[PDB]
Order: sequence, then C-alpha cells, then structure tokens
Amino acid sequence: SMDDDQVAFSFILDNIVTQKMMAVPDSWPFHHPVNKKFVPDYYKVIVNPMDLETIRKNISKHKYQSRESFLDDVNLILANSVKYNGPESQYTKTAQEIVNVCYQTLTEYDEHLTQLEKDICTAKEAALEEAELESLD
Ligand SMILES: C[C@@H]1COCCN1c1cc(C2(S(C)(=O)=O)CC2)nc(-c2cccc3[nH]ccc23)n1
Repeated sequence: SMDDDQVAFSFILDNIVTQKMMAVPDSWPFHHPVNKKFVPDYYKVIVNPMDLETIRKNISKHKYQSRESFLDDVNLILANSVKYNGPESQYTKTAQEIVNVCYQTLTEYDEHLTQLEKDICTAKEAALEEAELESLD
C-alpha cells in the first residue's frame, strides 16, 4: 500500500533522527525550537527556523516523500547555525556532525529509501490520475 510505504519511509527517517542525529554529543542546541523568551533576537536573524523536534513532527505528518525534501530541512539546521553563530562556532561544528551522521545513515539505507520513494511517487501519480478520471464521470 502507499500508506504502508509512507509509514516505512517515515519510520526510517525518524530512526535516523532519534538514534543517530539526536545522539551526537552536545547536540542539545538543535533538539527543539529556540525559545523566543530565552533568545529574543533569534527570530529576527533566522527567517526559516528548523530543529530536530520539528523534523520529527514533520515526519509524523508524512511531510517528507523524498530523501531530498528531508535533507532540505536537515541542512537548514546547519545553515541557520552558520548564520546565527558563524561558520567556525562550536555550535556549527556540532550541527555539521549532526548533518554528517544523517548523510552516513541515509547512505546505509539508500537502497530501501530509494525504492520506497519511487513506489510512493508511482502510487501517488496513479491515485491522482484515478481521482481525476473519477471526478469527470
Ligand atoms: C541560539 C543558540 C545557538 O544556536 C543554536 C541554538 N542555540 C540555543 C538553543 C536553545 C534551545 S531552547 C533552551 O531555547 O529550547 C533550543 C534548545 N537554547 C539556547 C539558549 C537559551 C538560553 C540561554 C542561552 N545561552 C546560550 C544559549 C542559550 N540556545
């Protein structure tokens, strides 16, 4: 089923987040959205915030249908640290390690993720066509 495939795709991604990315030492700065009361200027500087809790929420909503779309948000965590903290900040070195262990684990699971991604896309295109042929009956 496409639902079955979406669940498996999302579970693989969630496991990368919880078992690999969140396990990077000293990764606490990236586990949750920045609290505006704690860092009042954060949202004046960072226009497109992202963090590992938000990624997990997006996974639970099946937002990510591709490896690329998942990695778009993973990379925002790193890019926002470069912007807010600087490219040589220890915060950014930590974010870089989060991104790198993500890549490493996506590589490990690329065959299964690619197959799920393709089959989800095929199924979605077929359901779209059938929905459209139906609406015109
Ligand atoms: C901005 C800074 C560097 O760039 C990445 C995210 N960083 C975070 C994140 C968090 C959160 S939190 C607790 O707001 O949920 C998301 C985890 N807090 C604090 C923080 C809060 C209060 C006093 C502080 N003094 C130094 C850092 C700091 N900095």
